[PDB]
Amino acid sequence: EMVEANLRLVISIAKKYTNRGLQFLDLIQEGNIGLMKAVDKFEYRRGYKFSTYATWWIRQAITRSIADQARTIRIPVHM
DNA sequence: TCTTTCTATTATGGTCATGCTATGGTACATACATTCACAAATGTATGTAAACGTAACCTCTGTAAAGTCATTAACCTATGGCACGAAAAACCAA
Repeated sequence: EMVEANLRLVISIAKKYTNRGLQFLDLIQEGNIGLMKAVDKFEYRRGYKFSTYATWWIRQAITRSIADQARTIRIPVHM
C-alpha cells in the first residue's frame, strides 16, 4: 500500500534527474529501489513527513546509479 | 455463407573514393583493507687459479723391394774353302 501510493513521488523526483547520463527507465527502477530502502528504515516518533527523509535516500540511489557505470569503462565514485 | 477498404514489414548496386572529431552537468563524512614501492638477507652463481694424461711428434736405426751393372756365352757379321747351276763353246743328226 505504501509503494502503490508513492510510485508517483518517485517519478516526480526522477523526471528532474534525467540529464542524459543513461536511459531513464533504469533511473525509475533505481528510484523504486531507493523508495523501498527508505520505507524499510522509516521512523514514526520524529513527527516529520516521509518525503523529506526519502529524498536523501532516493538521491543517493540515483547518484550511485549514475556513478555506477556512466561510460563503457569503470570509473570509481570518488573520481 | 463470401470479395473489397483499411493496419504494418520487406525492397535497389557498388564499384573509383573524399576530410576534421565532440555534444550542457548533477554531495559530502567515517571506514578498513588490498596493492605498489622500497629496506635487507639467502642462495646458488659466475669467473680466477692448479694438477694429470694423452690429443701426440720429430728423431734415428733396421728390414725390405726396386732401379742398375759385374760375369759368360749365344748368335752373328765377318773370313776361307768347296759344290752348283747358269752361260757359252763344241759337235752330231737330218
